[PDB]
Amino acid sequence: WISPELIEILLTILKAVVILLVVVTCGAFMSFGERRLLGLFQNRYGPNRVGWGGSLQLVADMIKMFFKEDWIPKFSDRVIFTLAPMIAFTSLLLAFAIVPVSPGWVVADLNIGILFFLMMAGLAVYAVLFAGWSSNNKYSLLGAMRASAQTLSYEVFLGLSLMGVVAQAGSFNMTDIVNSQAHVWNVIPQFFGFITFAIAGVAVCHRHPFDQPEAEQELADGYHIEYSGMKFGLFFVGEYIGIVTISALMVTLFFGGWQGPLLPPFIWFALKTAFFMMMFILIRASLPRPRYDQVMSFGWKICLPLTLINLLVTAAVILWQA
Amino acid sequence: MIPLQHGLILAAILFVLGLTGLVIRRNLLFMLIGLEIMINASALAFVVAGSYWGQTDGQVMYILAISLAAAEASIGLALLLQLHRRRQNLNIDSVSEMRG
Amino acid sequence: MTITPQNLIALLPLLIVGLTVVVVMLSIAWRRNHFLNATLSVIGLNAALVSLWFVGQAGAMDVTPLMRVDGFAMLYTGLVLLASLATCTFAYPWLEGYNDNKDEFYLLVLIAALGGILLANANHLASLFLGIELISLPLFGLVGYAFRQKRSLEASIKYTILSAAASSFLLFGMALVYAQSGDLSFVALGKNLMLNEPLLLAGFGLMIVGLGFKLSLVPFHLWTPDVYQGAPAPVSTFLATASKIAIFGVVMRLFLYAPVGDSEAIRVVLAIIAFASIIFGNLMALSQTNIKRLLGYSSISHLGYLLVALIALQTGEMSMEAVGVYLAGYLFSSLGAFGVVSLMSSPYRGYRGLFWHRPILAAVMTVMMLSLAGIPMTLGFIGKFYVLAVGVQAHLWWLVGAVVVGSAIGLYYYLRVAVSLYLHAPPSNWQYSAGGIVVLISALLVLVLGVWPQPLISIVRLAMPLM
Amino acid sequence: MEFAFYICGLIAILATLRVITHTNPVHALLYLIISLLAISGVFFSLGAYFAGALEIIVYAGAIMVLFVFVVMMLNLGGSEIEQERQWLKPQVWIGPAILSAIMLVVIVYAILGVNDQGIDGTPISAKAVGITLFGPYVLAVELASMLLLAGLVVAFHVGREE
Amino acid sequence: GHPNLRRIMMPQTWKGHPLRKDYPARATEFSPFELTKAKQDLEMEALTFKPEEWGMKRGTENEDFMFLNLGPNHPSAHGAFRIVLQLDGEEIVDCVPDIGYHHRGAEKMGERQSWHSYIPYTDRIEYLGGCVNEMPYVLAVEKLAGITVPDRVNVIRVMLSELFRINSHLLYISTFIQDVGAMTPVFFAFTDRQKIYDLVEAITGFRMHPAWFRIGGVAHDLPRGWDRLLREFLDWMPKRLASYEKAALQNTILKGRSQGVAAYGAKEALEWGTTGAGLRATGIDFDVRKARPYSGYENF
Amino acid sequence: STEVIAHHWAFAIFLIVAIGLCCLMLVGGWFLGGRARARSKNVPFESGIDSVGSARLRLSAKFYLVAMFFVIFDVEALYLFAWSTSIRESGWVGFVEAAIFIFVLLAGLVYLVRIGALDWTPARSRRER
Ligand SMILES: CCCCCCCCCCCCCCCCCC(=O)OC[C@H](COP(=O)(O)OCCN)OC(=O)CCCCCCCCCCCCCCCCC
Ligand SMILES: CCCCCCCCCCC1=C(C)C(=O)C(OC)=C(OC)C1=O
Ligand SMILES: CCCCCCCCCCCCCCCCCCCC
Ligand SMILES: CCCCCCCCCCCCCCCCCCCC
Repeated sequence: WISPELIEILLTILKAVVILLVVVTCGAFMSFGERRLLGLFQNRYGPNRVGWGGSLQLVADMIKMFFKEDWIPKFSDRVIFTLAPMIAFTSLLLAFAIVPVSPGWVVADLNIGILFFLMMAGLAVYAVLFAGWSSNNKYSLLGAMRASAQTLSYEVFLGLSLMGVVAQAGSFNMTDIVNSQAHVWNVIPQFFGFITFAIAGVAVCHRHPFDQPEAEQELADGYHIEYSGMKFGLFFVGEYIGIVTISALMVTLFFGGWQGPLLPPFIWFALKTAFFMMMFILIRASLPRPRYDQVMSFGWKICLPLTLINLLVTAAVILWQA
Repeated sequence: MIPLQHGLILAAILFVLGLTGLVIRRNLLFMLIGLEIMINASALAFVVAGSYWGQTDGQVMYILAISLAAAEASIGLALLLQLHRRRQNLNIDSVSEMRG
Repeated sequence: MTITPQNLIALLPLLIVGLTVVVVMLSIAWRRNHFLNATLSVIGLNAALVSLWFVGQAGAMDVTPLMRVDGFAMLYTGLVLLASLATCTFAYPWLEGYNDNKDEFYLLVLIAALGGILLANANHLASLFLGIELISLPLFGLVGYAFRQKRSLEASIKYTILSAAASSFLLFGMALVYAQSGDLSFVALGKNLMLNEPLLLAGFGLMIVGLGFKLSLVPFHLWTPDVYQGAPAPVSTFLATASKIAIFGVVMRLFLYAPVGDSEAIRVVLAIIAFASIIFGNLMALSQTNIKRLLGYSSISHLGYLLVALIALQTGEMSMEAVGVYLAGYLFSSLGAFGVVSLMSSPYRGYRGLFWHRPILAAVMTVMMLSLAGIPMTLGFIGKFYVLAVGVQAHLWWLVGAVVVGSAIGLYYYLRVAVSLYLHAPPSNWQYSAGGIVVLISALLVLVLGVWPQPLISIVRLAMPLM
Repeated sequence: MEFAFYICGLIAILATLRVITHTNPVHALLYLIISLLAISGVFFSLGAYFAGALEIIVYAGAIMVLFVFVVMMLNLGGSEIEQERQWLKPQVWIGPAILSAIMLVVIVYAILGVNDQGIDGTPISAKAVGITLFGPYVLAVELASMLLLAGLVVAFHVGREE
Repeated sequence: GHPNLRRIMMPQTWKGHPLRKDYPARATEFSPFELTKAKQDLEMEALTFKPEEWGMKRGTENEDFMFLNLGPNHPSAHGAFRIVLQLDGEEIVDCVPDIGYHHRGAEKMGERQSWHSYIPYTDRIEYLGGCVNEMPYVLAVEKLAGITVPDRVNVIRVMLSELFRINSHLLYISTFIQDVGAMTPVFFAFTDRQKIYDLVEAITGFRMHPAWFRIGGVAHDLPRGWDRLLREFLDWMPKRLASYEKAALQNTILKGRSQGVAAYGAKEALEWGTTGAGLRATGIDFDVRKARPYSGYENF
Repeated sequence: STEVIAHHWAFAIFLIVAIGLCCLMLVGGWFLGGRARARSKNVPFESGIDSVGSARLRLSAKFYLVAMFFVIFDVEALYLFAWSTSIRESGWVGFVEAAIFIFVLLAGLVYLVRIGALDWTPARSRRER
């Protein structure tokens, strides 16, 4: 196995494995950072006793989750019940598998890109649907119906929000998209696209204020009430990986990704991704949760025509300067 | 390098399986599912045909095929909701009062 | 190749019908007014009908890789526009009794007219498929318009499932044909050929299955009496006239412009389908007590006669004008008969001795029953004479014998209906009067062009496409 | 490239067969999702990346509303599966099975009778499909938009409760 | 002529009427609570909602109604009670609010304690109220005794009841904002509650159930330095309250979740005995502290 | 070349390690930790009281109209996906086609909004007065 091509293949495989382990570890540490950042936002501390600064709280959480019993209810459909946390964990991971974190550091240099992210979101909704239906609980069924209504709300304009970025870059590849922002970042020309993609990406992960399927005040924790042990942890870890994936994708699509004046490119990418992660937590702490019929009306009557007009104006501007 | 005949045979197998699910199944939802299977099989055959000749015409015909598939699925879903609302069952063999 | 302003000049009916679809949409969204949107739909259809004159003044051109416009497309566009106008005129008094919304009917009729125009202008496989689906989907809406009624829902479900299956069959045959040839144009089917190859033959057979469903051809004809009876009477009028006219026009365009029409096997199976269609459609209407199922079997028989006229297209040069004359006469007769049925069914709530309370409608109905039988002094006889001349010229003796036998059976049941109009049985609004005027002009046109058919021959022969 | 195409084709065939012969609607929808994923994999192996992308993008939402309607009416416990089981009998499915088999073998005879040169697997990007879609094929796009509008109008008119 | 005369405080499998004089008041009179499998099954069948008893009509031709227990174990339920919802999809067809799960027998306890020793039980009637719960009982006992308390007693009692009113209103506003969806202001509102609790701990010696009012006065005098903590709270409060307003109460999402939701007029407020903020929100200016002034509220 | 097969192998290893890690933590959660036994352990959670009927009832979603509109709008979205990647080579004429397409899309959307569709909230929940 002594050849430059084979060691290049091994190096690329090792880089992909490093990216995967780093993003999974970042999702778990992002759960811990959500606890700490909610404490910071709410004039408190959060966990700062388990080790120095609470750094071992995530380890104790993992040990407890692994040694909490994992059960499958007798009234549930066992195969779908076990299948749903796997989809919730893996769909947004595969969505992250196309994000370029640095020049020369990417898992898949697909020619579809944002199309693959749309595919993974449309596959990620089925995890919540399967969890809601399979557990055979009334609150879970209500949460699954709310999640389906939410997908009806957001998926109409989820791709049309980024079609302005695709039109400006002239391609579907993320590398071409971050290379098209060499002069100015895409948040300034595509600002309506920016806010519509922010709404749709918060709705993708079912994060607050869009936490309709799992609203504790409304449905008493919602669809995953029968889940426990490492399936419940799979749901939460997949949600946090989704947060990281949506933050990184928004950084690459609207803020240049790794492009920066002085710092190394990975430093800029990590800074902007952590900025949007703490913005996820700030959004959760800040604003209340709207009714899901109001969410559907806002996503259909407002966001979809906004994305259509933004795409038309972007096309006119592009063809004017061509 | 991949034979066109194998792709066309795959599409034909999926088409006849969709027609089998269309005929032998009595619930209207499974007839719509089988119809989706046939329209996807015909679209698949169009993509193999376009990929053999190296043209975008097969992909454009696939786009038209799935536009028709979505529109017919919505129409059939509305008609099935009407049937379930005014009959309270999805038996398609009871739709037989018009004969002779 | 790009789009020139002369191309949009030739694109006038399609653009006008699309514009009035959008205008009717916006007027419905502004306020639910039945009369305003009905008048808008009639105005748009008439605007397309008079823009046909500017299309004729433009000329024949291949406007797209998809479309080709000539006298052929002009004639079939005019036929489907007349059918759509009559459908709206018959539909308004029927819609006066509809308790639910009455505004989507004209939108669906306009969209189906757009599909018929695009079928008339089709010169591509993609255009053919899109036109078939654009005819079928508003027909799914219109057939099940009165979904509270059981039979309309039955016909809607049957038509939707069967037409989706036929569209899947047609699309699979299309994909096999495209895998064989490599071009979807109407002139490049088998240009690389040894004209008989199994993949192209199977693809054309599956398209034949789909189109024979759409043309009520045996053995894809079982939907026709059920869908015709279940649907509302203006919807039955539209499905009998415009859908059949547009789909048979695009069938003739495909079988004329392609080199595959010279193949003997497709001609043989089309002769078998035509024979079976004529005999089965005429025999099935012998003991029919319902007028809608009888007219459905009548449509099957008349499409069989059109098939006989189409089979001899490669040999004789007079088959196309025969199909044009027969389709004009069939359109007028079906418009009159289904208009009498619609005016008797209007307004919507939920024919023995008709002369003693409605004499003019009985006169129109018996004239159209004489016309559908191929009896002289009517246009249907002129069409049957053209079909028989075309069959005799190319020596199709089984087909003309089937035509004679089916004409005798049609004579029996049509004349039974005609005398039942005059036996002894045991409105007041200008829209109903407009429908009565429409069926009266249909009957008068049938009688006048049966006595003196030569102007129709001149108009049809002047509608000459690229040979 | 052959391995991915053949494995996805076999998975699509098996999942379609399990779809058409199943009584559980949610399990049938899951196997339909698997079959369409396999169809998109077949599309991706042939170089039509846009076709597989649209197969997963637009059919994940299509089967989603199918799941919505399945939850809306079909789920009743074991009663719906029991009712669906009575409609399926050995004679009932053995009737059209030979018809589907003879149709499949006729189509296979047709397929094997054509010439072949092999699919080279050269990828076709979405840029070329977009150029052809909004270039030579204008009226297909416009009248397909009108077709989808017509289907939407039909869905509104039929699907109303009152 | 009553429509559905069934037990509302006791379970349906309860023998005897507890507020009668011959019924034993204490749990030690009866056998100690023995939870067996048979008793658990019988009480679970008793607690199961039976829609045929309420005429709920558990079905429609198109679809089936959904019967959901909102409570006892729900985050939205403010205690141990349950609303049984008949639903179609998400819409509520009818509700049966089932109460009696939080019955402590406090009136029978009033027949069981002395006049002085009943004051802590009055404190737990409305556990966010405290001295506000204490005042009507001690005022009624003073009416019975013929006691006219001096001015200082009235001012101290008004102080403690307004402090606990601010405490209860802070909890109510934070709880409402939490159920609308914003989970941040509850922390700060409970910090202000801790400031009030510092003052109340200084005065009464207890946080939440002070039991500090007495017949004819209060338990102790004010300790030296209470005005310092009162000034601290009065300086700390209004900026925090304005922050709560401008952060959550002026939120358009909160307004969308709140405005127009569960609205009734003065007729519904009067026919159902609605008092407090709802009755004044219907426009009827009827407050007890002004209409029938008690404890020297006329001086404020 | 070499970069393409290296990227394909990296993507395949990403998929394999992700699925295997999910399976491994599922197995570790299932195998570690003692089980609990209770009389009412295998009962659906309904706030502590037995259910009325079951959770397998048919539930009338009010947004099914919006769902069958969502499929159509998703197909319009795929058409705009195809257009948006090739805007510069389509020219101004292609911009005219897409403008007509999007104008028909908003015409259908305004039609859906105005006729009472996309509005399934009850009369008591419309926030009037
Ligand atoms: C990396 C990804 C993450 C990035 C993080 C940063 C961005 C996160 C974005 C979060 C977006 C949350 C959007 C929430 C929308 C809720 C809309 C809604 O349902 O509003 C309903 C409410 C009342 O409904 P109404 O229509 O009035 O009543 C009808 C009843 N008869 O109506 C209203 O309240 C009316 C006003 C609606 C306002 C909609 C939201 C505006 C845009 C989002 C907030 C700003 C986000 C940051 C933007 C950049 C700031 C520098
Ligand atoms: C964990 C983050 C802070 C939570 C603070 C909750 C404050 C009280 C919430 C309201 C409430 C009260 C008073 C309450 O009594 C109750 O019933 C037991 C509830 O349901 C669980 C409530 O939600
Ligand atoms: C909070 C930040 C989250 C980042 C998620 C993605 C990280 C993927 C792992 C990247 C590892 C390699 C970093 C770049 C190496 C080459 C440059 C080195 C100098 C900066
Ligand atoms: C209650 C009504 C049920 C109707 C079921 C219809 C099932 C039809 C099955 C047909 C099977 C045909 C098998 C081949 C027959 C020979 C070839 C075709 C005829 C020549």
